[PDB]
Amino acid sequence: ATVSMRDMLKAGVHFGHQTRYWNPKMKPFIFGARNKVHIINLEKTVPMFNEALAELNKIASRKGKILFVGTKRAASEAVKDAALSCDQFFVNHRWLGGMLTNWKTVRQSIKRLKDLETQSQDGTFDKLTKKEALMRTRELEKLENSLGGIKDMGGLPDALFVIDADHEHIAIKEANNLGIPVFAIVDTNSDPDGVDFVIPGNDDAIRAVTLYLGAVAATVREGRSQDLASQAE
Amino acid sequence: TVSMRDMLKAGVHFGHQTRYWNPKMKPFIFGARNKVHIINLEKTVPMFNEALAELNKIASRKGKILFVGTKRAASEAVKDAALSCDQFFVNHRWLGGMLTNWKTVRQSIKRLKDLETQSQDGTFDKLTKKEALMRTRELEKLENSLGGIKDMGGLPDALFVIDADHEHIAIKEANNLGIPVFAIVDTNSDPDGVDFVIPGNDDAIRAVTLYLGAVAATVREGRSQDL
Amino acid sequence: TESFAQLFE
Ligand SMILES: [Zn+2]
Repeated sequence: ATVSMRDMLKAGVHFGHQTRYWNPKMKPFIFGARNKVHIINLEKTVPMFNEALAELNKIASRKGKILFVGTKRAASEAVKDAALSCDQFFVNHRWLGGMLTNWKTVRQSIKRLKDLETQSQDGTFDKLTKKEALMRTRELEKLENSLGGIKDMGGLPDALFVIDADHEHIAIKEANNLGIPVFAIVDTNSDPDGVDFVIPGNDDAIRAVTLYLGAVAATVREGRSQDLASQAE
Repeated sequence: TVSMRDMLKAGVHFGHQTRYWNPKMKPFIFGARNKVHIINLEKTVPMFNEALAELNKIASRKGKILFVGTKRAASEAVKDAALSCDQFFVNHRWLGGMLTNWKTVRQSIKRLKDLETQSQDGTFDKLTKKEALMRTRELEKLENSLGGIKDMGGLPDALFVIDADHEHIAIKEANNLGIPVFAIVDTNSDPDGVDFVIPGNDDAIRAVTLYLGAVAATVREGRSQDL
Repeated sequence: TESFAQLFE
């Protein structure tokens, strides 16, 4: 969990956005301006990322629930696979507004969702109508899109790992209102004050995003190793 | 032929909880962690490879292997494997005297086969009067265990057992008659009478199928080389 | 490790 200071360099973590869209608070992690862009300071970046990795690893050891948030369509797909690979659930694209807090109300939603899935191999064959059938399928699809990937949890998650943060400013606000710790791949235009582990990367290109996902994924497997057995053969 | 990467995936290295363990198996064990013993896979393969060689040797002389897997989980798994290699199997209780007491069990198989045809043909139907129900249900009970060896198989030349404790009754009768035995011994099973031994997780569905695969493979291969 | 400036150059 100590990704070479050079691997990210080729990944694209160094290229931010332009000044026209630059959070002035991010100054501590600046290196200059290539073609008037803003090149993140990787040397400043890297200790924080590896530190959060260790933090998230001790979490998974205490068996604290982790979570990830979907972003752009490419990001969402990538997030899903990494999550499913291990555990720690996953959001998809919308975050279903006030999921945290209205977690009891969305819990009833999850209940209804699972029942429908169960009754999707039951109610479908019997009493099927050219009208009701379409109703069932369509509603399930919508519910699944976002609610799917969280339905498993059956409770309040103990951590969150979003991407970019700015695109999900809503998610950080709710997480701050409960104590649930978070991690965010802040970019040159993202308010990081609410984050407890500022990862100054770049939510772009996916390539680099896949690096961050792969990284954390590995740390939570170390947590599972403490939850299963040590390396041997 | 199996590789370390093969087992490491299945989880063969996983061993029973610390408390439950026969100290006689300590050599086949590496280092216990998280109150669970971790088999030393490095030793598993070298012995498993030797055992696969031996199984190939047997099938050369067209010997009869018998697979024993009472464990409900692996029970159905053992059934399927024994079909591909056409070797005998027993996926239920290892009825006492299965080998030692051969005369009795042989008469039982005779009864079975006779009952089998009669009902299969249809004689049973005409009889009805609840006596037909009795003879069909008797077949079911007999087949539930006796099934798999019906086709003779008197005094096999080897027994492959998934567990080295639960089926202690089988791992004994064979020793009395001098029939070599093999077993996927875990960390809670006595390493006695097993002869060719194989430290392996005997619980996980994943790992049992691995063992079944490799053993079935070598057995049919041996038949083919003699052919 | 090589300096970031030289690497970016
Ligand atoms: Zn960006």
